[PDB]
Amino acid sequence: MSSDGGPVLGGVEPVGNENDLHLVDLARFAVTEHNKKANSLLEFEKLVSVKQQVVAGTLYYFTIEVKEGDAKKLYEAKVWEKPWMDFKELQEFKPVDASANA
Repeated sequence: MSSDGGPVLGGVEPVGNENDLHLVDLARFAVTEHNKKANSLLEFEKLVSVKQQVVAGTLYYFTIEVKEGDAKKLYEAKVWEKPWMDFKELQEFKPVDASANA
């Protein structure tokens, strides 16, 4: 006995458990989509975790790791899907190699 209101009450929530086929789909999708317009470049190894943010839709910060060429690191796969209209579109899945501040 325990239930009241949706399992949502905030934003930026940590998650993971590849057990969620959907979650992985996003990360695995990124590498794919990317390999499409990039004719491939790296080799996805697996998924570490994934977050979720609420805004103009449904955002998820996937933190997977892939071995690029002769290297290995983690790429932040960010996807934006919409249930109200069952949609989705890869935003970018990379460790974001850039440093700035203003």
